[PDB]
Amino acid sequence: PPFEKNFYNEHEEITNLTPQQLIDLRHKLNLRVSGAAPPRPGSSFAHFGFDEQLMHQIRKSEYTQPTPIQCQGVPVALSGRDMIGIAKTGSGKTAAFIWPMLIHIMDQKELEPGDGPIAVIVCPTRELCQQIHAECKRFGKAYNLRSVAVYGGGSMWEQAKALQEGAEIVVCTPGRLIDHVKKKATNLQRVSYLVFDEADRMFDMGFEYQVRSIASHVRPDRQTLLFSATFRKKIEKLARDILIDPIRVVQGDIGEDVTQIVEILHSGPSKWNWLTRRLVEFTSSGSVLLFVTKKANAEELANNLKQEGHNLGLLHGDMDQSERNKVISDFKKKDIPVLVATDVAARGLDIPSIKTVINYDVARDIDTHTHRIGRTGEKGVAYTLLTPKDSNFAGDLVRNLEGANQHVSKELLDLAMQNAWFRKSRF
Amino acid sequence: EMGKDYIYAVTPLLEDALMDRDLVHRQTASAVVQHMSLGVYGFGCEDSLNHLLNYVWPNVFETSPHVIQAVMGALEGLRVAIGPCRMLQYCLQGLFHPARKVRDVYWKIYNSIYIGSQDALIAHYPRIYNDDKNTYIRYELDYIL
Amino acid sequence: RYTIHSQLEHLQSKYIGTGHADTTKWEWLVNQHRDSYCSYMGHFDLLNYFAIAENESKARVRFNLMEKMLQPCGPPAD
Amino acid sequence: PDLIFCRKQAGVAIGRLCEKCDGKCVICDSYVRPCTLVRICDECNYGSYQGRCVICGGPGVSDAYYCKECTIQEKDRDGCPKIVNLGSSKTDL
Ligand SMILES: [Zn+2]
Ligand SMILES: [Zn+2]
Ligand SMILES: [Zn+2]
Repeated sequence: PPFEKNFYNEHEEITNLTPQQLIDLRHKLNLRVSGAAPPRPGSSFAHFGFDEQLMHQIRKSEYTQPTPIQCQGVPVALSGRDMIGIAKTGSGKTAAFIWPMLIHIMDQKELEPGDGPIAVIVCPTRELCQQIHAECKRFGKAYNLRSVAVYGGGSMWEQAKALQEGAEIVVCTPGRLIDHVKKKATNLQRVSYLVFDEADRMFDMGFEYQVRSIASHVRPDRQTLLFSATFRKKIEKLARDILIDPIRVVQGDIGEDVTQIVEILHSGPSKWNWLTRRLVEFTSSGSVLLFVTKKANAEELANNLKQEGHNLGLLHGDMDQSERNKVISDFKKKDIPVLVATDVAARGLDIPSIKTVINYDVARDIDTHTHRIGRTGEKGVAYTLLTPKDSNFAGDLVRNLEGANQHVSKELLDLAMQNAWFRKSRF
Repeated sequence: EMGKDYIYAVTPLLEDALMDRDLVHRQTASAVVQHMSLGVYGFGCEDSLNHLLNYVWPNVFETSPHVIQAVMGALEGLRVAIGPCRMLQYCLQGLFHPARKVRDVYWKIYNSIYIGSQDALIAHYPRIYNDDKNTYIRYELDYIL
Repeated sequence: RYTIHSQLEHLQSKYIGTGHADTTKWEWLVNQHRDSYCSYMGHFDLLNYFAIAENESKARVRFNLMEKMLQPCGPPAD
Repeated sequence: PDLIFCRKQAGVAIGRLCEKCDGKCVICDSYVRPCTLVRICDECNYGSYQGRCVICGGPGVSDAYYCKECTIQEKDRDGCPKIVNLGSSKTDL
């Protein structure tokens, strides 16, 4: 069944901000925001456009004015966008995802007998479950919404009974939710708003498989919000897998991006002319690192560059250690300005003098892409060469660039938009 | 031992560095924690070092050799500074985890804590109950005078 | 293949009382009881404590602790 | 690297260092606070090996020490710390 996600009407005070004022507002809120077309933050409850019933509960809070994560997160969530909130306890983040949840639920048909929850909030612990549940019942009273908490360490049978009475909101720990679903105490068929809170803690406590299973069994066009106190590769990979074009919202003191240039060329063989026209200018800025995936391709490129007159090294995975150390040392001491390497062989290349990284052959995946361009220096740039056969990777690259507030050319976007799974799921 | 007045000032930088994408950041920050903890020993900075242990521990699941070698050295220095009791309390979680990888890592950490300070652990072991066939309670320690 | 790091880990596995991922509860607790008895025999006031609590002589308590070191916790499984 | 430690029971012989690696810890390679004197085993101090460097094997001109951190962690209580070359033979490098 269809449902709405976007309930947001931007306040004129926010629409009227100049670009500089917007930049300074996010600085004032100590927020770093990225992603495609993020909504502007607000600074007051009036900017959120909450009705009198919700404001009544908010005024009996415990809140004024909104917290920074609320200022930016509420417009993201009200706009129907997915979100990664990198923020700590208890920065008001729970209300940041609860208030829009209530609005989202209020738009839908009421629960019929047999209906599962409309919103699910997944938590690492019984303790957090109970706190979040308490907040859901407090604010949810504005609209007489029902919340049930199901967590490990709690009565399986009382939880089953509460789920059977019906609830718009289920707050849970992952394994216990999955258990009740398999037992048909509840079901996920009406879930359209899905929150993973303290996702880093959930991974640390062993729940990644359960988190992924829940995401896999909820409709893919859901709205999904993910919160973590830290960003680590595991959670970033998770976000790529279970979110669609999220807005990334980072509280400033908890965070602390490489310049990417993407060119779309005619075909694989035309990469050679591209490179020979540019390689001397690149070496004039510093050392140049070219990546390929396959040993054979590394070899062919390096041999062609040698015949071209370039002073370069080659690094592939079948090199012994001494062989390997010579090339890397030569590159470090700037004896050779150019190095061709495969991904598997590239350990040891965190070299400050690298001012150009070139993804000559496309990375296997976006994780590998990120690892590659991390070798770049600032003054340093990472070029990526695509051809029209790279449209799937292009979609992943667009999303990577957007999360890094890097330029997405029209050409690159058009290439990514060739595929329906991108072109639709696209926010 | 002069560094005992300056652990609180440095902890936020180390908290940022121990949660970082660059592996060299985490390796060098663990080196810092190790030298701090061994340099202040017997002066009472257990609060600061417990706080830092909370940030060192998530890095024990590290596949990189030099990084895991830095993390183990930081853990052995924190053993001296904090006590084998707190280390054993952190380690008892995964000794009998279902996952063989978790079991591998935790038994490495436990074997370090056991070879260093084997005799101090007699006071810190938890109480394990008798099953049908085997007696696991230590009764002399339950004697009352 | 001969490194210092793999020599350290192999010498750790030779120290009695050390375990691995296939160590059982029975083995772990037998190690605990054996070095508990050795430590009672080493520390003089713990032994004084036990000898006062159970109204025995210290030589008798030491002999009993020695006899209990051969099979603490009962026999193994399987 | 085919390098291990000797790790045999050390006796009354005292370890030496050449002038290159002179003030280092034979365990962690540090220069801060040499604390405890190094003992080696009787086999590693014999014949043509008498008085050679513990770390590299060159001619020794001073005594070898454990640093204060290694002493605190009780790293002086393992075996002989002489470095053994497994990739070669006795009269080799
Ligand atoms: Zn040392
Ligand atoms: Zn020796
Ligand atoms: Zn030497």
